[PDB]
Amino acid sequence: ERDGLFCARIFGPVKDYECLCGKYKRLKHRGVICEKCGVEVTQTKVRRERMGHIELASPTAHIWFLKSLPSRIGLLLDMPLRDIERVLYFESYVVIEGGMTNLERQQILTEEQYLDALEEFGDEFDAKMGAEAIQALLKSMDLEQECEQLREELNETNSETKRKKLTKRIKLLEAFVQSGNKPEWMILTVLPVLPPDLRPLVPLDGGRFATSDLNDLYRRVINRNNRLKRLLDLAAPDIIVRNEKRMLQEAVDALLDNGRRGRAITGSNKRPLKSLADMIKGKQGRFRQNLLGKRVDYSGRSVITVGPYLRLHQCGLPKKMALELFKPFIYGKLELRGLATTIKAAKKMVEREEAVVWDILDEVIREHPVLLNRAPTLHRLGIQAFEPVLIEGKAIQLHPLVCAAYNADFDGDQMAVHVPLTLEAQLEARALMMSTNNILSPANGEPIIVPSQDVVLGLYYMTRDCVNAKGEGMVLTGPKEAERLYRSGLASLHARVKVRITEYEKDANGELVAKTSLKDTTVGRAILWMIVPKGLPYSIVNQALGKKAISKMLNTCYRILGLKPTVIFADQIMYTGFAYAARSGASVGIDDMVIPEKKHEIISEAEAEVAEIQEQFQSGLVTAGERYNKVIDIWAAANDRVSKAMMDNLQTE
Amino acid sequence: IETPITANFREGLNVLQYFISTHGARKGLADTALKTANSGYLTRRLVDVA
Amino acid sequence: YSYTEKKRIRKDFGKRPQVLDVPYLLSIQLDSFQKFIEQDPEGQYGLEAAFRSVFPIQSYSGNSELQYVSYRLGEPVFDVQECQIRGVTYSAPLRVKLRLVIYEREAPEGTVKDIKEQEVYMGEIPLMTDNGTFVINGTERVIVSQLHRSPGVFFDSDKGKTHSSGKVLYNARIIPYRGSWLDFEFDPKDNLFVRIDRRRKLPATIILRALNYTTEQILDLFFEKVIFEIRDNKLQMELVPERLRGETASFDIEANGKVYVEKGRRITARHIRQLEKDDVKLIEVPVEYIAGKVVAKDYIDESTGELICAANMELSLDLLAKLSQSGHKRIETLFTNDLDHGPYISETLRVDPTNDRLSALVEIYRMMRPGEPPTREAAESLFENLFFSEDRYDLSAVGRMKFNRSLLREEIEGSGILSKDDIIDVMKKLIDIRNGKGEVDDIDHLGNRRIRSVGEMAENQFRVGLVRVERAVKERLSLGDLDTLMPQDMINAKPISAAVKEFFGSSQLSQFMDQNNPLSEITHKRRISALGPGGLTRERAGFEVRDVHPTHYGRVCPIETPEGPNIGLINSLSVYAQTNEYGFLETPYRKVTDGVVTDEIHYLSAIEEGNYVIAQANSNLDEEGHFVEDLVTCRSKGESSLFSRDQVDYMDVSTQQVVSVGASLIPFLEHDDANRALMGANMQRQAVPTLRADKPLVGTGMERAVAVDSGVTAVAKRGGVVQYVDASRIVIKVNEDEMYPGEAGIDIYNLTKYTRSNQNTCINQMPCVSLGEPVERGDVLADGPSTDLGELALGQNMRVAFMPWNGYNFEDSILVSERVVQEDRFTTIHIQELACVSRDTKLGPEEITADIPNVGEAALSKLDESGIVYIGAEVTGGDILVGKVTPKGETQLTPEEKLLRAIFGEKASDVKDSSLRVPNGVSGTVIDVQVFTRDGVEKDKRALEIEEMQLKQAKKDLSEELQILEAGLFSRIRAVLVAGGEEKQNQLEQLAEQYDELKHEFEKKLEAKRRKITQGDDLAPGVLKIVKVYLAVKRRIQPGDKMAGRHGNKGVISKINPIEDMPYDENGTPVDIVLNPLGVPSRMNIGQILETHLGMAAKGIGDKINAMLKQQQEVAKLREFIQRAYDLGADVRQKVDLSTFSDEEVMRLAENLRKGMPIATPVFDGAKEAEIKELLKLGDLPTSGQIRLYDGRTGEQFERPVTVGYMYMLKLNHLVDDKMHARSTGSYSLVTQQPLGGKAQFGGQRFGEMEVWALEAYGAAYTLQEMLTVKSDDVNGRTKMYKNIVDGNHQMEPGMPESFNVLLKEIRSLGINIELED
Ligand SMILES: [Mg+2]
Ligand SMILES: [Zn+2]
Repeated sequence: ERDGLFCARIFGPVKDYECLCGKYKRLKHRGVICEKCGVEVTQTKVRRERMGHIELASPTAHIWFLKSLPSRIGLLLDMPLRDIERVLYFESYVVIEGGMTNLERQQILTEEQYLDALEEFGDEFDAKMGAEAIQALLKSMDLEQECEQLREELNETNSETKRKKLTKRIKLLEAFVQSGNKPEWMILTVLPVLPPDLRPLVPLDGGRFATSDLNDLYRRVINRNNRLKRLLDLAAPDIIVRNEKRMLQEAVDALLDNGRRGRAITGSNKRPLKSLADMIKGKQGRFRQNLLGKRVDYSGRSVITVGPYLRLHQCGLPKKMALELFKPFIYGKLELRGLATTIKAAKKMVEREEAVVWDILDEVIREHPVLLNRAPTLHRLGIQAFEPVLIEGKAIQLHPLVCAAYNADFDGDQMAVHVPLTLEAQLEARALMMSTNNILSPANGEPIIVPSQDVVLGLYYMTRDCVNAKGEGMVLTGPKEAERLYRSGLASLHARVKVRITEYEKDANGELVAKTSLKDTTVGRAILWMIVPKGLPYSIVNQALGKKAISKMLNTCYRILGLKPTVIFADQIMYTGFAYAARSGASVGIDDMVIPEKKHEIISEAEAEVAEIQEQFQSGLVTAGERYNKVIDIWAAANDRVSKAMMDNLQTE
Repeated sequence: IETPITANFREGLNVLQYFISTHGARKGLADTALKTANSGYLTRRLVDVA
Repeated sequence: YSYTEKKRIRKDFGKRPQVLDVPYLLSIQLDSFQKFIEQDPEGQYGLEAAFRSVFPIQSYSGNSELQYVSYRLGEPVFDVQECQIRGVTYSAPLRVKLRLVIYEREAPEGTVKDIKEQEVYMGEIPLMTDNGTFVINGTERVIVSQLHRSPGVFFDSDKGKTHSSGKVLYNARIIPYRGSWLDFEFDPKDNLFVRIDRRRKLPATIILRALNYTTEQILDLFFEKVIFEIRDNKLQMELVPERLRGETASFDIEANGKVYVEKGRRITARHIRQLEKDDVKLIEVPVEYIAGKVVAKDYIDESTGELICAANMELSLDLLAKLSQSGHKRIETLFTNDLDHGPYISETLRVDPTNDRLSALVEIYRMMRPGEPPTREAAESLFENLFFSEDRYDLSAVGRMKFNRSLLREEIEGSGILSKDDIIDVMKKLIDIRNGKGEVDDIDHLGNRRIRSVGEMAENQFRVGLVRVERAVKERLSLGDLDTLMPQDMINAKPISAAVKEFFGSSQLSQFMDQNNPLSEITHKRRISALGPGGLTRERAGFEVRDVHPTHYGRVCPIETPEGPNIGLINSLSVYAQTNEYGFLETPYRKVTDGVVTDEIHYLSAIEEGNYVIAQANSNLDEEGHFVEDLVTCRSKGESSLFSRDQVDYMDVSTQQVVSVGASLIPFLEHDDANRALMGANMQRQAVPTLRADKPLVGTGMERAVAVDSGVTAVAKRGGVVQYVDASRIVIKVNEDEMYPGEAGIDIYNLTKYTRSNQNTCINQMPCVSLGEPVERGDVLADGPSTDLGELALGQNMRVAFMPWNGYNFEDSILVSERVVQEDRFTTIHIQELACVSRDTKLGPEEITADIPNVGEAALSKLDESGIVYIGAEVTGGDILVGKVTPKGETQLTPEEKLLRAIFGEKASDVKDSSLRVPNGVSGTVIDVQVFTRDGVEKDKRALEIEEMQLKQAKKDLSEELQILEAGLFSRIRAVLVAGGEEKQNQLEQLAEQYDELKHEFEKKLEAKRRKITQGDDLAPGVLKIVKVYLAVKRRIQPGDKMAGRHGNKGVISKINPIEDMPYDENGTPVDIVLNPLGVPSRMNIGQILETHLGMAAKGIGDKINAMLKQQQEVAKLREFIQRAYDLGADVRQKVDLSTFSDEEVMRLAENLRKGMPIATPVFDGAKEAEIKELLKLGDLPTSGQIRLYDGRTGEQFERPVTVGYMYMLKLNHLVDDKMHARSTGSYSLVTQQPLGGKAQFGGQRFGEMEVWALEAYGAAYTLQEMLTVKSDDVNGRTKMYKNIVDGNHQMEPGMPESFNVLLKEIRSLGINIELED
């Protein structure tokens, strides 16, 4: 439109370097405007930076500065919010100066009070009705003049209440004056409209440009402004012009901040109305878009899955997903070798998906990690880098040890992935964010990556003992011979025995001291000792190794040995624990959960105790309040007896 | 409650014990869901403080 | 055992016998809508009551009216089959009759000349289907049953933190059905108040003053009188004995020369008893005692002529002297005490500024609607129309019953609108609750919770339409002079049609049918909903109501509720539930009159259940229904305790009364925990329809109930014999039943072969019956999606073995075999939905393909002559389904351009391409193409071919009936005429004429069917032709896809492992699945383990039957083993035997019983541990339930014996094809330079401020900035970063964020200057 909310003259042109009429439509003539039509020439995204204005007929007031919280218009003038709110409308005017007439300098008054006061004096005293009264009082109230009186009044007036109250007002007035912004600019004379491209017209069903919340609110402010602008020229009466001033003030107030007021629409198939406050707020303050960053390029996600074959510093990245993620790097790698003649040819090859393109993917995914990330990021371990392992499948293969850090159960919870471009980010990903480096947790000294379920169960199955088994009493050389007997199935995996083992130790200052002795240890413990890399003692292996003891072994190796050997040792514990679990083949059946034989006897005694307590109530001795405490103690004690009976039976029988 | 849950998960649980036990699952689900909001609210202000 | 069930019977356990059977599950939807849509000759919840409320109306004192007599629901424009495929609303015309009247001026009630015209067209209200669904625009939708607080009084507590000083509240809220909410609440200073429609606070004295009551009458109505006599110039009073209790004695109490109570001690029971026994009503009191108590009534001076003491004011020494000196004997003054009669009304009257009715009415009008000036007309109208009115306010039958029951009134029903006495009674009752007496009412109790439905909701929305048009009719009737063209013109269709259609079209209650599972279909209808219009919101309340209550027991399910934000709000309806006539939910109980338990049932409401005592379901029945145990467990008013035998008034109907249909389908429910039972029930709804529908082995009982009631499987209308069995149609000759008025031949049921559903799932019915098998009434003809042999399937039974396997089955993962995916069992068919419709531009009409320009021969070859894709073709990503050629020409042909157009030859001259293409990612094959060409435009080659296909389909089934109907007349003549072949002359013409009339009826019926295909052209303005292609796609079970059981055990496939590597038993059969043992101890789900052990015994017995069938041991061997396996144990679980040992039925039963004989275990009273052990021992298996499964890859035997069985798995609809996505470069959003949306086009994966802190915790700032600068915003940054990565140089030039530049401009747009300095 010629002078609309979307415009060529006011806002900006449609096409890139072209006029609306179509006279000057070339890059050669890029400075000059149009002669016939009203429109300049520029880029397609010049509308989003450019803006216009709307000349208000009556002086309006701002939405925030009126309300907000402390009321900056009220505290500057020195008056209450209730009187200022009523003064802003058109029901009760405020007096503007005049010490001759018997009235205050900022005194509110009713229409009847104004009529009675005007009859006596009329002239000399003055009192504007609406926001023009606040605009007149704003520029009249001098900051420098009031500051001089406040300084003298503070020293002169010897009092606690007077000095304390005056100090707060003087500091706020001095800071407001010293900044630059005067009181006259709080009330709005001109209203700047927003860029058109930043409030675009979304098409409805059937291709109809429906008006957005911005466009509807700006339309209302223009309609009431054009109404009031003519009414002043027409010379309408005081009631009609005052009513137009209210709706103009309400239209501007609703546009600037739609809240704590009349509120437009309100659940009329489109919520309230996106005001200028609600765009700056949005999703409870502009966090998601600006501060957070929102969605990112070179990103993806898929359903998680088990990955025991993949070691601690890698993950199973999908082949189809990884092709799109490193799409720019395939164009460079193909063109560098000389397969693709140009960018257009390189685009055609990767889209068609030829056999040669798959070999290029592995070439640029060797020393280039992938930042895996879960949705609920509680701590730093919620984001971590891994080496991208190529695998034929859409599901992402997460590591077993890293699962404890994420707290990621594999029951339909998709983890996102990110591709770090450039060198310094890849160096930061490989150094700082790496899983091999990030072993210990930030909150506590204990290890984050540790044995959880399958590794812990298999470790207990291997590292264990019994009363009697096949090949118990038999001495042997070492773990190589002990493994041969256990794997073949002559000697049992868990049995009482004694075998030799050269246990190393770092006793001296920076030196590995040798040692050897025929220590008492089981067949499974002898086979499990091979995972312990040299320096670890024999006392740690010869044990149950259940959760706490297993986790303590990883922490002890980190302090003694270092980061390198513990990273390998923690991996081998997972491989040994996973393999040992398959050998045992445990299974919680129906008959496995064996209840105690004295449950019926304990239940009869507990039930009889309740009848004895109930018998005392009907008799006379026991009371209603004492019955609740007595019955609860018997029931709680019976549960302990039943639990202890099951604990005694199931543990050792 | 007055009458405690006598029967186990291995044995056949009666209707009264299930109708009593359903409150613990419903309330426990609400408290854990509410605790997740409290955890998200707690880590917000602790992060903003430092 | 009837037909269909004779093919396969489940061995049902559970000692509790079903006295009262399971009713029709989808009753609540049908019976409520049946009450709505029905001609009722009385005041009930229906259409007549919706009319009759505002039916007889008249003009503004003009003597002109239009009374409504009755209505008439006409025939549907299209049936359910034709309406669904076309794309329109399924509705019937509402022919509302009327009677215009006009009384004579200056004359009595007598009409001059009335005109009772025909029934007015008031739109088309939507009708309900057979299964219980509404078809809105060719899609099945369901309205959820709303729940909220019922109309009537309700004294709330609001204790604890009322004023943050340990002070409990005392408020009451008179909620109406229609009108403003009458709320009243207390204050911290113990003063009355009121709030009209949840508005700001105000004094309570303004309410009574507005309804014509004085200051003296206000205190007299609320408050004891306490008369104070004046005998011989001295203070006296009528001393009530009961009044002195709970107070210290001020003065010396004496009467007739006898000191009753001394001045010091408190008024005990001994002091009060002396005055009451002696009956002394004349105690001499002091002047100082009257200072505290205020005067009740006014008393002006007679001689002097002035106000001595006003009404409602505190007395004094000076005030009492003036009254006594004037000459006043009587002197009323309020009991007024802190114990019982607290000073609430007296204190409220002082604070209230308005005295008169005009002052109170002006303040009330100004309080509700501030700004505008009050006056005589506005104040009286606003106060009256708020409560005391017929049109605006309405409490209804439910409100008047609830309000009278709360207040303890005599009459059950009465007037709708409130009165001065009812408001005064509510104010007096509210004051009693704040004082002490009368405890508060609970919100969680189901007596207050009114369960509304689609029938009642449709009546309310229809009532809104009548009041809207009523204003137009009242205005138009007064303006019009003569009564002519009145009834058709006045009652407009648009106000009535648009109002009611808005409810079904778009609302919170009315939503799309969750149709990806027959159990999900049936349970969505049987659904209670708290949130919605009328009920409380999510943000409004989040306590008490969410928690389960003790009043439920079979009204709503305690177990079934969706885990998330709405935890406990969206409740599921129970199995044996039923809605009452009033509104509240009911539940059946057997009437136990004295010792003997009677057979007659009774539906007890929520409030009616409290006073009676109800016995449990699990109870040992004696002879003649006697009490076996002495002290049986019987719940009484919430709490549970062992009551007496004779004291039991009621008892439970069935063991599956409390549990819902979805919860009842879970076997071994009692063995699992309520947490996992809740999770397992929700995952049961999301099961995708499988290809090969296998029957469940470990059943329950509700499998056969859900399959028939949901309407997936095609149930038989009338019994008979099958004439012609086929995949397309299944006809059947009735024979026995037949039609009533002669004629007829056979029934017909066209099965839906491969159609799209709501959530992109393949709906496909399949015939189960034989070539000519007998069938009874209420028996399945064709099995629908996710059904088998007239029973619910959901998923498939698979062999499972709980053991760890190299860390693959970790946490919640399954290790499936290659034999599962190879057989195509878990593979499922989907159905996409594409469409192409755009036309009617100013330049010209957009043609439908017709050889598009600038495309190769490969693209054009796949399309036909008309320009549409063929039936059955591999539509890959990029190929054209439906072509297009938009007119964007008229460019003026130059010498160069004219030669180029003629030489090239693209189309008519030159046109822009806007053809439909298959999205880049999805792929499959085309199964069906529908074309909806608008009226006026000529039909293309494809549209006429599809119309001809439907015409020849409509010709075939109608002509198929004619072969039987015409043969009835034809074959009859040859029977009779040969016997007598003078006599046959007159009747000979009648036989030929009746034959031709029946033949003409076929031509008339075929013409109507043939026309309906042609004329049926639904299309909007600016729509010429609308093609809709349906692309079918197959997706197998792969690693990453969701899969779970019924016991709350979710799973995701780690890797599809070959069968050689898998574990195998002694016989060599490889196990299908391998679950994790570690999950079962922590998560209490013992039913999952028990399901495997019974599943092993179920298959073990079935493998014996298959072995007997394979070896062929005749009917003698099979019949003996089948009868023993049916009974198996020894208890009292019905146990239907062989009965007679059938010849054909026994052989057919053994065939379906092979490869897994199913066994049903109920929800509460399921199969025992010892009974399952005997079942395993019967069919060759161990008691422990485990076998030595040797390793596949290794070869050697396992250490421990692994448990093996058949736990029921079902694949959830959460596939990797939909879930997986990646990105790099594409389309960004316009407002802020960021990725637009997420699904398709360009990537998402929102980073958020949470992941920024994780990146900052490490300290890699270069990694963090690249997310929100290089790879997001900044115009120069994106081009530089992409080009640098393309060249292989890397590095980055981030610049400023464009989103930050918008934040400055949004800040600059609201008069706040902000800018980057330097
Ligand atoms: Mg989980
Ligand atoms: Zn121009």
